[PDB]
Amino acid sequence: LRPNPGANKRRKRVGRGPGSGHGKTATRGHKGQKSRSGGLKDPRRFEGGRSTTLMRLPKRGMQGQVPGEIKRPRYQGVNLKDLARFEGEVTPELLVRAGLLKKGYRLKILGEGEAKPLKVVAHAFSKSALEKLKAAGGEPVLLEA
Amino acid sequence: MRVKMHVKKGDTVLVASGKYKGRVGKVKEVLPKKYAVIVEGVNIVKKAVRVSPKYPQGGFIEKEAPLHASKVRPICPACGKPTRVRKKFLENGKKIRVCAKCGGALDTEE
RNA sequence: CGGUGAAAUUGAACUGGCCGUGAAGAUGCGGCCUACCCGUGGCAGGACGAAAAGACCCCGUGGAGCUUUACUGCAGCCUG
RNA sequence: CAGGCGGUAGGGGAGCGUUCCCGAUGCCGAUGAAGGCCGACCCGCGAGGCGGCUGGAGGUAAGGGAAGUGCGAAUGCCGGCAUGAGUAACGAUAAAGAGGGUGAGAAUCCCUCUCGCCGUAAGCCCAAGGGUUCCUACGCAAUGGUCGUCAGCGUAGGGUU
RNA sequence: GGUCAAGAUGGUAAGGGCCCACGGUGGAUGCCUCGGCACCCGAGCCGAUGAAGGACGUGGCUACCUGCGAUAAGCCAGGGGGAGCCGGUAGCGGGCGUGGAUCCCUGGAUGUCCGAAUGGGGGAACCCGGCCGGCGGGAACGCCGGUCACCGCGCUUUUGCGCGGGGGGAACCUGGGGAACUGAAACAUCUCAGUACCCAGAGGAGAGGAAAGAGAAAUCGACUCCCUGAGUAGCGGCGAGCGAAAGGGGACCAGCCUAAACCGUCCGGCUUGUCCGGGCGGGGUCGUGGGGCCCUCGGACACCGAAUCCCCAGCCUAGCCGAAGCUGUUGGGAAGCAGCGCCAGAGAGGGUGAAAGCCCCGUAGGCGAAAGGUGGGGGGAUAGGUGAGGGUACCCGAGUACCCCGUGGUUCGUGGAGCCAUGGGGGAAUCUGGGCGGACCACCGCCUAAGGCUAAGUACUCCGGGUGACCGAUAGCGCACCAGUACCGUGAGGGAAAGGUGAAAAGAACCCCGGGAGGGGAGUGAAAUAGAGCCUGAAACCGUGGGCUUACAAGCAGUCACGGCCCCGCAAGGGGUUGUGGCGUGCCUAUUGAAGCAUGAGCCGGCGACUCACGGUCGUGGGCGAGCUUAAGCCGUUGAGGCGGAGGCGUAGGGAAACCGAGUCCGAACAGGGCGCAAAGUCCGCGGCCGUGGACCCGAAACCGGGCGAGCUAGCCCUGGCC
Repeated sequence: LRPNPGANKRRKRVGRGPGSGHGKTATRGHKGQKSRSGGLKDPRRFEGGRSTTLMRLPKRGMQGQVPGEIKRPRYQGVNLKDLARFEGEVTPELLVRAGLLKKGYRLKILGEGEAKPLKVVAHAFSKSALEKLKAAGGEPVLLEA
Repeated sequence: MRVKMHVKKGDTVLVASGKYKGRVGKVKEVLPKKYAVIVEGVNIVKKAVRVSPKYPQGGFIEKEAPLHASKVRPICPACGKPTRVRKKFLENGKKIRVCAKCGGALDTEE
């Protein structure tokens, strides 16, 4: 019976009509009622087409794969891991499958600060990966179908 | 005050009223409880007709409205009405029992 | 005189002429000349009189009705 | 101390009532809910209290939430009420005047007496289509373009085989 | 005191102007409802035993609203039920009933005439007819009556006996056929869209519904509906735009069959032997066999989609109880202020003359109950019919698959364009069979087509119940109660208004002007400025009285000043009223621009227009940085929230890609651009804000669909008359 919205929250701009005294809202006739006019963009659309193109995604719906999920040895070792075996499987918490564009696809070796690899078998190890993987101390592996 | 009722010809009390002096309930409807306690009317200073004396002004005015009347009165006045325990083969006897009691036995009085 | 008892148009108006003036044809703003209160039966000038958001127009990459060997098809005819 | 403060379009800020939702119904109230009617304390305002009259029962907020909402104004929408107007108008230039009568009142009903216009129709007739009414008896506040004790008007009853 | 010359001021309204009092017509309207509307559950078929839907009837005395229909305010029987009823009329004039009367329900009976109508016709609701019965004056007449389409449907070819349908229905529903606008700011591909609408038809819900499927993992496994799947994959004057599918999360989870010659059986066949035809079957393919020969076989658990029957049949409408106060008291009132005493697994609400747990209410408390009409459950029985192993020459689910063009689907608009689907011509395979993944070819894989049946989970709303930061009589259904009727239109078709007197009728005897209305009194009563259109009852406009004011005056208005009146006043002074004067072009819209002579504007009153859903997007108020949770399952007066972890957004990105990767594509180039740079977002809200949706609001020419009319008018046809 008291806690009114703290700061501002509550209705901030449902400003009614056009002006305390006066009122009318905008320009001249060009924007009447049935006036949801030249929408998004006129000459901007000209641009839109304005150019040949080199990106063609043809008559279809069934592409292959080579799973590009950006994973980071940095989140890993900085503070959420097990320096030898984690595997795609163990990466749930990992913020490299817990987002959206390929959750379950493939975890690559964002080899960065300090070493730059992966000491846990898997798939996605930058070349830089293979190398600092070998330095950091890791057993990486990669079986198929 | 519905398809169901309170007392009938009965004999009862006037709480919120002007009389309280209970007495003969000459008639009581089914829906509008409309009941006449023969306890407060008028004259309708009649037609001027020979319907009433050629020189008229009806007398017995008695349409009893309000329902704050304290129906039923055993050796007890204001009391609700019980129901049954049957007791006998085929026994409704929704007689009135509370504190004192009265059921309007078909005898000595209604 | 008596019985009767409507109808558009219109801010409200108590609304002279002037010479002037003003968006450029004014009772209503300027300076000035006459002229009190009211009403009837008339006379048509103004108040752009009423009347209908001009059928003159323009304008609206508006509509609709012919048309023509404009554009595309439909019909029916002719035809492997 | 600056220092500024005409100012639509338009952009920013900040308040106003307004009917509902909690209203953690507080209740207030027949010594009145409410809307109303009037008023030289409150508000920089949108509003406020408060006083007085009406008026018959509601109404509601301390704090916050929800919105068919605040309107001259759109030849607007619906309902009133005005205006020329007590002038224009009464539906045909086929005219009517009297006497007595009945009546609460009769230019405007009834008889009867003078009189004009139809007559080739303002004739009768069948039919159509109307479908009450026709009659007889009461009545007129509505209706006839005022009348009106008259009616094809209102009330009732009977009426065509 | 009188005469004359001069000057200055005064009152005197027919009406009008501002102010005050008091009326009237007008209904705002505050509140108030047996009335809507919104969501959710319940419910979901009517009809020839001629229905839905109406015409004319009856109520002693009734136009009408009612219910019945000719046995007509109803008769019968059973279920229910407490003592009153002869519906809304209360009035008249008569009644039935505690030897369950009014009435609530379930099954009863005639059940007028119309309406599918059907015995025939016909402008429906009215006129005709043929058969047996009857009565009357017999025959002729004429009534009750039972009687007599049509359809296709199967049965005895002769019953033409015995069935079926048809006729409806607010919305949902399947297929049949199927359109312009508007967008694409033109517009012809395109678009709205397979949308509106005409139709046919099965239902109570149909729809679809056991795979020549998916999809590529050596995977799934009916069909339907929800969330997600991307609005990506993509379709395209690649433009406006349009836009999937497997999977995953969820819900709901039966699967079952027939001709399929072979068997034999059989009857008809033709014509006889050994072909076809049609009945019984075993076979009667579920994810593949089925049949016929040889051998191992085999001697009790399975119910349907109602197989089916009996039940606690859920209800239908009637049921029942059921908690505790009185004294006082201010009041016309109290249920109120006050006193003490009271209930509570039931302080949900309404109702009893102003606001009660203990007063009215058969409610929340809990419980109740029936011999009819409906079944899921739980279980039984009824159980058709399913339910083995190898061997062997094979014959045994469709008449067209398939391929040419002509077309439909589909996220496909013509394309390299696949699969299903059909209009033309071609024109076959039995499990080495044949369509399907990749136009197509070589593979593997997939499924088993060209028959059949149905449940269960999303839709829909006529009808019932309930709840509403959903409405109050101009909003709500237009419609709150003799509104889908008044009334306009030819028909099609359009389509109002009017809610409240009061607490209860005690609503007005009676006297008085009057033809009447209506007007003064008496009584009403708490009021009648509560008096019958009669609550609250304001603005507008017209009225009766009072104050100031007004006849040498030129001005929207006004209004600053002041002076004369009159007013409350203690004075201060405050009111209203103005004559003298100063200065003052009225407001809205669209205008370079308005006094307008440009416009809107008649006056009052109530209505009267920047929203909602998402997408988003930027802000900013709030939770953790990885942050947040749909569809559901579950607990839920209050119904209490909890859980549900298919996801989408982040978390490097760079590229047409191959990919590489914090690096990177160009590239043979150490030169640039996307960065690296986290400088964490992610979610909830509130809000400026676009995109789609009618998105400030009402506004047009018109285009398109389906119907409506020749008593419209011109024509033509038939048929009288008149000149």
